[PDB]
Amino acid sequence: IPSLPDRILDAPEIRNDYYLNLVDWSSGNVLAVALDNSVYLWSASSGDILQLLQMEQPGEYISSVAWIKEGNYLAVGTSSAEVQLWDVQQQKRLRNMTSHSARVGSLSWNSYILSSGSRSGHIHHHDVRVAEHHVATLSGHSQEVCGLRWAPDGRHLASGGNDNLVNVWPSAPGWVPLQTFTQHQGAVKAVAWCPWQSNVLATGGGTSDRHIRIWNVCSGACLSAVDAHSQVCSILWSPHYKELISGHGFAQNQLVIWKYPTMAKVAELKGHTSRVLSLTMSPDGATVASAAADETLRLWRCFE
Amino acid sequence: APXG
Repeated sequence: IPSLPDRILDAPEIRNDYYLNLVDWSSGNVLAVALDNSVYLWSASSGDILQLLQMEQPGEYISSVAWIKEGNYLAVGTSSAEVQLWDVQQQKRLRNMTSHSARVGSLSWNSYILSSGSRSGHIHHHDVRVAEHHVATLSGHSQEVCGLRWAPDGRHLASGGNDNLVNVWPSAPGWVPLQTFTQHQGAVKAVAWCPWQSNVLATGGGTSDRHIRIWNVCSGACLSAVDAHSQVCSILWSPHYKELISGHGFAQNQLVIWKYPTMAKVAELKGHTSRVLSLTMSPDGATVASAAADETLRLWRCFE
Repeated sequence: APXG
Protein backbone atom coordinates (compact mmCIF):
# COMPACT_ATOMS: atom_id res chain seq x y z
CA ILE A 1 0.00 0.00 0.00
CA PRO A 2 1.55 3.32 -1.04
CA SER A 3 2.02 5.78 1.83
CA LEU A 4 1.60 8.74 -0.63
CA PRO A 5 -1.52 9.59 -2.67
CA ASP A 6 -1.23 9.11 -6.49
CA ARG A 7 -2.70 12.64 -7.00
CA ILE A 8 -3.52 15.75 -4.94
CA LEU A 9 -6.16 18.07 -6.34
CA ASP A 10 -6.65 21.58 -4.95
CA ALA A 11 -10.10 21.96 -3.36
CA PRO A 12 -10.14 25.72 -2.61
CA GLU A 13 -13.07 26.89 -0.49
CA ILE A 14 -14.27 23.36 0.36
CA ARG A 15 -16.89 23.81 3.06
CA ASN A 16 -15.56 22.64 6.41
CA ASP A 17 -18.96 21.34 7.50
CA TYR A 18 -18.87 17.79 8.81
CA TYR A 19 -22.48 16.95 7.88
CA LEU A 20 -22.19 17.62 4.15
CA ASN A 21 -21.40 15.03 1.47
CA LEU A 22 -19.47 17.07 -1.02
CA VAL A 23 -17.72 14.47 -3.17
CA ASP A 24 -18.71 11.53 -5.30
CA TRP A 25 -16.93 9.45 -7.92
CA SER A 26 -19.12 8.36 -10.83
CA SER A 27 -19.26 5.03 -12.58
CA GLY A 28 -17.98 7.02 -15.63
CA ASN A 29 -14.77 7.89 -13.71
CA VAL A 30 -15.71 11.55 -13.08
CA LEU A 31 -15.21 13.03 -9.62
CA ALA A 32 -17.83 15.58 -8.63
CA VAL A 33 -16.49 18.01 -6.07
CA ALA A 34 -18.63 20.69 -4.42
CA LEU A 35 -16.54 23.75 -3.55
CA ASP A 36 -18.64 26.33 -1.72
CA ASN A 37 -21.33 27.35 -4.27
CA SER A 38 -19.92 25.51 -7.29
CA VAL A 39 -19.63 21.94 -8.45
CA TYR A 40 -16.53 20.94 -10.32
CA LEU A 41 -16.15 17.80 -12.36
CA TRP A 42 -12.76 16.24 -12.78
CA SER A 43 -12.29 13.39 -15.26
CA ALA A 44 -9.85 10.93 -13.72
CA SER A 45 -8.88 9.76 -17.22
CA SER A 46 -8.07 13.10 -18.92
CA GLY A 47 -7.63 15.43 -15.97
CA ASP A 48 -10.14 17.80 -17.63
CA ILE A 49 -11.96 20.08 -15.19
CA LEU A 50 -15.41 21.52 -15.75
CA GLN A 51 -17.19 24.00 -13.49
CA LEU A 52 -20.58 22.30 -13.96
CA LEU A 53 -22.61 24.83 -12.05
CA GLN A 54 -22.61 27.73 -9.67
CA MET A 55 -25.45 28.60 -7.28
CA GLU A 56 -27.26 31.74 -8.37
CA GLN A 57 -28.36 33.30 -5.03
CA PRO A 58 -26.17 34.92 -2.35
CA GLY A 59 -25.43 32.70 0.66
CA GLU A 60 -26.31 29.54 -1.29
CA TYR A 61 -23.94 26.63 -1.15
CA ILE A 62 -23.85 23.03 -2.27
CA SER A 63 -24.63 20.65 0.59
CA SER A 64 -24.46 17.31 -1.25
CA VAL A 65 -23.62 15.64 -4.53
CA ALA A 66 -24.41 12.13 -5.74
CA TRP A 67 -24.08 10.47 -9.10
CA ILE A 68 -26.85 8.27 -10.48
CA LYS A 69 -25.70 4.60 -11.07
CA GLU A 70 -25.12 5.16 -14.84
CA GLY A 71 -23.01 8.29 -14.09
CA ASN A 72 -24.82 10.55 -16.59
CA TYR A 73 -26.84 12.58 -14.09
CA LEU A 74 -25.66 14.28 -10.94
CA ALA A 75 -27.90 15.11 -8.02
CA VAL A 76 -26.94 18.24 -6.16
CA GLY A 77 -28.45 19.15 -2.82
CA THR A 78 -28.36 22.80 -1.81
CA SER A 79 -28.50 24.96 1.32
CA SER A 80 -31.76 26.40 -0.13
CA ALA A 81 -33.36 22.92 0.31
CA GLU A 82 -33.23 22.06 -3.39
CA VAL A 83 -32.37 18.74 -4.93
CA GLN A 84 -31.17 19.60 -8.42
CA LEU A 85 -30.69 17.06 -11.14
CA TRP A 86 -27.99 17.88 -13.69
CA ASP A 87 -27.40 16.15 -17.00
CA VAL A 88 -23.59 16.34 -17.02
CA GLN A 89 -23.21 15.48 -20.74
CA GLN A 90 -25.59 18.34 -21.65
CA GLN A 91 -24.24 20.47 -18.71
CA LYS A 92 -27.80 21.52 -17.96
CA ARG A 93 -30.08 21.46 -14.97
CA LEU A 94 -32.97 19.16 -15.80
CA ARG A 95 -34.78 19.64 -12.46
CA ASN A 96 -34.84 21.84 -9.39
CA MET A 97 -36.76 19.69 -6.94
CA THR A 98 -38.23 21.27 -3.86
CA SER A 99 -39.85 19.48 -1.00
CA HIS A 100 -37.45 19.84 1.95
CA SER A 101 -37.62 22.58 4.60
CA ALA A 102 -33.81 22.79 5.18
CA ARG A 103 -30.45 22.05 3.43
CA VAL A 104 -30.03 18.71 1.74
CA GLY A 105 -26.79 17.34 3.16
CA SER A 106 -27.07 13.72 2.03
CA LEU A 107 -28.10 11.89 -1.13
CA SER A 108 -28.26 8.33 -2.35
CA TRP A 109 -29.63 6.79 -5.52
CA ASN A 110 -31.54 3.52 -5.99
CA SER A 111 -32.08 3.24 -9.76
CA TYR A 112 -34.27 6.29 -10.79
CA ILE A 113 -35.21 6.91 -7.12
CA LEU A 114 -33.09 9.57 -5.50
CA SER A 115 -33.20 9.77 -1.76
CA SER A 116 -32.36 13.02 -0.04
CA GLY A 117 -31.61 13.71 3.59
CA SER A 118 -32.07 17.09 5.19
CA ARG A 119 -30.94 19.14 8.20
CA SER A 120 -34.66 18.92 9.21
CA GLY A 121 -34.27 15.18 9.90
CA HIS A 122 -36.48 14.06 7.01
CA ILE A 123 -35.59 11.83 4.12
CA HIS A 124 -37.47 12.20 0.85
CA HIS A 125 -37.65 9.72 -2.02
CA HIS A 126 -37.74 11.46 -5.39
CA ASP A 127 -38.85 9.71 -8.58
CA VAL A 128 -36.76 11.92 -10.85
CA ARG A 129 -38.63 10.80 -13.97
CA VAL A 130 -42.00 12.31 -12.96
CA ALA A 131 -43.56 15.78 -12.39
CA GLU A 132 -44.49 15.22 -8.68
CA HIS A 133 -41.13 13.82 -7.73
CA HIS A 134 -41.78 13.63 -3.98
CA VAL A 135 -43.17 10.09 -3.58
CA ALA A 136 -42.24 9.36 0.06
CA THR A 137 -41.19 10.96 3.34
CA LEU A 138 -39.19 8.79 5.78
CA SER A 139 -39.13 10.44 9.18
CA GLY A 140 -36.93 8.70 11.69
CA HIS A 141 -34.46 11.45 12.64
CA SER A 142 -34.87 14.53 14.80
CA GLN A 143 -31.54 16.13 13.72
CA GLU A 144 -29.65 16.41 10.38
CA VAL A 145 -29.47 13.34 8.16
CA CYS A 146 -25.75 13.32 7.32
CA GLY A 147 -25.38 9.72 6.08
CA LEU A 148 -27.67 8.18 3.49
CA ARG A 149 -26.87 5.04 1.54
CA TRP A 150 -28.98 2.58 -0.37
CA ALA A 151 -27.74 -0.98 -0.25
CA PRO A 152 -26.25 -2.20 -3.57
CA ASP A 153 -29.14 -4.74 -3.87
CA GLY A 154 -31.78 -2.03 -3.21
CA ARG A 155 -33.39 -4.06 -0.40
CA HIS A 156 -32.54 -1.55 2.38
CA LEU A 157 -31.70 2.15 2.80
CA ALA A 158 -29.47 3.18 5.70
CA SER A 159 -29.46 6.63 7.24
CA GLY A 160 -27.28 8.19 9.88
CA GLY A 161 -28.03 11.38 11.73
CA ASN A 162 -26.73 14.10 14.01
CA ASP A 163 -29.27 12.63 16.54
CA ASN A 164 -26.81 9.65 16.97
CA LEU A 165 -29.20 7.26 15.22
CA VAL A 166 -28.80 4.78 12.43
CA ASN A 167 -32.06 3.81 10.73
CA VAL A 168 -32.35 0.92 8.31
CA TRP A 169 -35.37 1.47 6.13
CA PRO A 170 -37.22 -0.99 3.91
CA SER A 171 -37.27 -0.42 0.13
CA ALA A 172 -41.11 -0.03 0.14
CA PRO A 173 -43.81 0.84 2.70
CA GLY A 174 -45.99 2.24 6.40
CA TRP A 175 -42.63 4.04 6.37
CA VAL A 176 -41.12 2.74 9.60
CA PRO A 177 -37.49 1.60 10.07
CA LEU A 178 -36.70 -2.14 10.07
CA GLN A 179 -33.83 -1.30 12.50
CA THR A 180 -32.91 1.69 14.64
CA PHE A 181 -29.44 1.44 16.07
CA THR A 182 -28.89 3.82 19.00
CA GLN A 183 -25.41 2.51 20.07
CA HIS A 184 -23.38 5.30 18.41
CA GLN A 185 -22.86 8.11 20.94
CA GLY A 186 -22.29 10.77 18.28
CA ALA A 187 -23.30 11.87 14.77
CA VAL A 188 -23.42 9.06 12.22
CA LYS A 189 -22.11 10.28 8.89
CA ALA A 190 -20.24 7.13 7.86
CA VAL A 191 -22.59 4.62 6.31
CA ALA A 192 -21.49 1.94 3.81
CA TRP A 193 -22.85 -1.43 2.82
CA CYS A 194 -20.75 -4.47 2.36
CA PRO A 195 -20.66 -5.13 -1.42
CA TRP A 196 -20.34 -8.91 -0.94
CA GLN A 197 -22.89 -9.32 1.93
CA SER A 198 -26.34 -7.88 1.30
CA ASN A 199 -27.32 -7.33 4.94
CA VAL A 200 -23.96 -6.19 6.33
CA LEU A 201 -23.69 -2.48 7.10
CA ALA A 202 -20.80 -0.43 8.43
CA THR A 203 -21.45 2.83 10.28
CA GLY A 204 -19.14 5.33 11.97
CA GLY A 205 -19.73 7.89 14.68
CA GLY A 206 -18.42 11.42 15.21
CA THR A 207 -15.98 12.86 17.77
CA SER A 208 -18.03 11.83 20.82
CA ASP A 209 -18.34 8.23 19.53
CA ARG A 210 -15.23 7.41 17.45
CA HIS A 211 -16.42 3.90 16.64
CA ILE A 212 -16.92 1.87 13.51
CA ARG A 213 -19.81 -0.57 13.94
CA ILE A 214 -20.58 -3.47 11.67
CA TRP A 215 -24.17 -4.70 11.67
CA ASN A 216 -26.30 -7.40 10.21
CA VAL A 217 -29.48 -5.43 9.38
CA CYS A 218 -31.68 -8.56 9.24
CA SER A 219 -30.86 -9.90 12.74
CA GLY A 220 -30.02 -6.43 14.12
CA ALA A 221 -26.77 -7.84 15.51
CA CYS A 222 -23.75 -5.63 16.00
CA LEU A 223 -21.07 -7.93 14.59
CA SER A 224 -18.20 -5.63 15.59
CA ALA A 225 -17.61 -2.34 17.40
CA VAL A 226 -14.12 -0.89 16.90
CA ASP A 227 -12.57 2.22 18.46
CA ALA A 228 -10.97 4.34 15.73
CA HIS A 229 -9.84 6.99 18.33
CA SER A 230 -11.23 9.77 16.20
CA GLN A 231 -14.37 10.89 14.40
CA VAL A 232 -15.35 8.60 11.54
CA CYS A 233 -16.51 10.80 8.67
CA SER A 234 -16.69 8.12 6.07
CA ILE A 235 -16.40 4.36 5.47
CA LEU A 236 -15.89 2.52 2.18
CA TRP A 237 -15.56 -1.19 1.57
CA SER A 238 -13.15 -2.56 -1.01
CA PRO A 239 -14.94 -5.30 -2.96
CA HIS A 240 -11.55 -6.66 -4.12
CA TYR A 241 -9.41 -6.85 -0.95
CA LYS A 242 -12.10 -7.60 1.68
CA GLU A 243 -11.10 -4.51 3.57
CA LEU A 244 -12.71 -1.34 4.85
CA ILE A 245 -11.28 2.16 4.72
CA SER A 246 -12.37 4.93 7.07
CA GLY A 247 -11.63 8.67 7.17
CA HIS A 248 -10.80 10.52 10.38
CA GLY A 249 -10.17 13.86 12.06
CA PHE A 250 -8.29 14.95 15.19
CA ALA A 251 -5.52 14.22 15.79
CA GLN A 252 -3.97 12.27 12.88
CA ASN A 253 -6.41 13.32 10.07
CA GLN A 254 -5.77 9.97 8.49
CA LEU A 255 -7.48 7.19 6.59
CA VAL A 256 -7.38 3.73 8.16
CA ILE A 257 -7.52 0.53 6.15
CA TRP A 258 -8.95 -2.39 8.17
CA LYS A 259 -8.97 -6.09 7.24
CA TYR A 260 -12.46 -7.62 7.16
CA PRO A 261 -13.79 -9.56 9.07
CA THR A 262 -10.98 -9.44 11.68
CA MET A 263 -11.08 -5.62 11.81
CA ALA A 264 -7.30 -5.57 12.22
CA LYS A 265 -5.55 -2.33 11.27
CA VAL A 266 -3.71 -2.85 7.96
CA ALA A 267 -2.45 0.65 7.17
CA GLU A 268 -2.77 4.33 7.98
CA LEU A 269 -2.78 6.90 5.19
CA LYS A 270 -1.29 10.09 6.58
CA GLY A 271 -0.94 13.37 4.73
CA HIS A 272 -3.99 15.57 5.33
CA THR A 273 -3.28 18.51 7.67
CA SER A 274 -6.95 19.00 8.75
CA ARG A 275 -9.96 16.70 9.30
CA VAL A 276 -11.07 14.43 6.53
CA LEU A 277 -14.62 15.30 5.45
CA SER A 278 -15.48 12.58 2.92
CA LEU A 279 -14.22 9.53 1.13
CA THR A 280 -15.31 8.32 -2.26
CA MET A 281 -14.22 5.32 -4.27
CA SER A 282 -13.24 5.14 -7.93
CA PRO A 283 -15.48 2.93 -10.14
CA ASP A 284 -12.74 0.30 -10.49
CA GLY A 285 -12.29 0.17 -6.68
CA ALA A 286 -8.53 0.91 -6.82
CA THR A 287 -8.52 4.51 -5.69
CA VAL A 288 -10.05 6.39 -2.80
CA ALA A 289 -10.46 10.14 -2.93
CA SER A 290 -10.43 11.84 0.45
CA ALA A 291 -11.69 15.43 0.66
CA ALA A 292 -10.39 17.28 3.72
CA ALA A 293 -10.73 20.65 5.48
CA ASP A 294 -7.11 21.40 4.40
CA GLU A 295 -8.59 22.23 0.92
CA THR A 296 -7.22 19.17 -0.85
CA LEU A 297 -8.60 16.01 -2.40
CA ARG A 298 -6.01 13.30 -1.99
CA LEU A 299 -6.40 10.32 -4.34
CA TRP A 300 -4.96 7.20 -2.77
CA ARG A 301 -4.41 4.17 -5.03
CA CYS A 302 -4.56 2.04 -1.86
CA PHE A 303 -6.51 -0.89 -3.35
CA GLU A 304 -4.21 -1.72 -6.33
CA ALA B 1 -7.19 26.81 -9.62
CA PRO B 2 -10.02 24.55 -8.44
CA UNK B 3 -9.14 20.83 -8.81
CA GLY B 4 -5.73 21.55 -10.37
